[PDB]
Amino acid sequence: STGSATTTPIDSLDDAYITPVQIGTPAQTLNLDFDTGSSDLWVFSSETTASEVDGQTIYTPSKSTTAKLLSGATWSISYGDGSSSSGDVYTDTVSVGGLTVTGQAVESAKKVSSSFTEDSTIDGLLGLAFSTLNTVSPTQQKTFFDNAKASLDSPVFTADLGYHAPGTYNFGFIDTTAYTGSITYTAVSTKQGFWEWTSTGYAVGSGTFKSTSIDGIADTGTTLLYLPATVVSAYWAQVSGAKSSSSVGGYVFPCSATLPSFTFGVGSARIVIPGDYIDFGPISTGSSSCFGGIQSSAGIGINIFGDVALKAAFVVFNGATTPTLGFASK
Repeated sequence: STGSATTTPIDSLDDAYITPVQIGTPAQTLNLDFDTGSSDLWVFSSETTASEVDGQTIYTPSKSTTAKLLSGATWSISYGDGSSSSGDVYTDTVSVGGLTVTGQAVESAKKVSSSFTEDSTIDGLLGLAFSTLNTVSPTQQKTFFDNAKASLDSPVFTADLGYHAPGTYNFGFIDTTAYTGSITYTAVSTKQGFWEWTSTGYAVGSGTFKSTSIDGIADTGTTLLYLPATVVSAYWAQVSGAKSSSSVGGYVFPCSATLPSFTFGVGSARIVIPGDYIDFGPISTGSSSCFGGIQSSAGIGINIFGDVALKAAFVVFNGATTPTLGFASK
């Protein structure tokens, strides 16, 4: 089997991407944030504290003939950005782009933090990291991908995120029309539960490539590119007037700037992030200070190849017995 679904930016900045997901019988379609940095499929629901729902579409398990309470199971998750959610668990039928999993754990939110409430466009998350990170207790649950894997034509999924445009998540096949050149594969460590890999270096604009190992995670659920302070300083030094602002929470730059590109290495291959992908617009409405899309990972504890990086590539998440990651230009 295979599946193919379009993923759409939630706003004009590509702050996140939503993908329609069918849950239950008859189908209830929710728009979920596919997150290769976490491993829970959770949804706004009829159980979510009413004051914490503001415009989201909810899953109502009592209206699904295939929903079953997973008795005694609870979940609770906290994300890198400080947001959180928790609740109880159902199993139900879940379909993405025509690919169906029966008995998928659907984690129903009883509580969500303010950042989730305030984002009316995101109805929940669909985790695509390794199932070892799943938070369900006392019996850990599998991700949608882990459940689908054996049935797929090939044990892979791909992320093809657009810049200010829709893109695609495919399951079970590699669309050879969706990228240029070849796909370069690179080793993955699953030790921390992430799609963790080592970039071979970087360049800023038309500058020379610096060969240096940068360990980080491929994370579709993180908006920006978070890299070591040395790398980030070297980038922003090429933008007149750019500075790190403790009050804003990162590097800002004059909205009048033209940003240089940023290149990262994948083995001997190179992925080029155009400068415009690094512009996240005014820090507040009407400001001439703009927020940068490359930020320091210092104090996160890990480097994160988030959407800024991933949307410059066609990315293969290879879930073979020994997982690997592939990157192609597009």
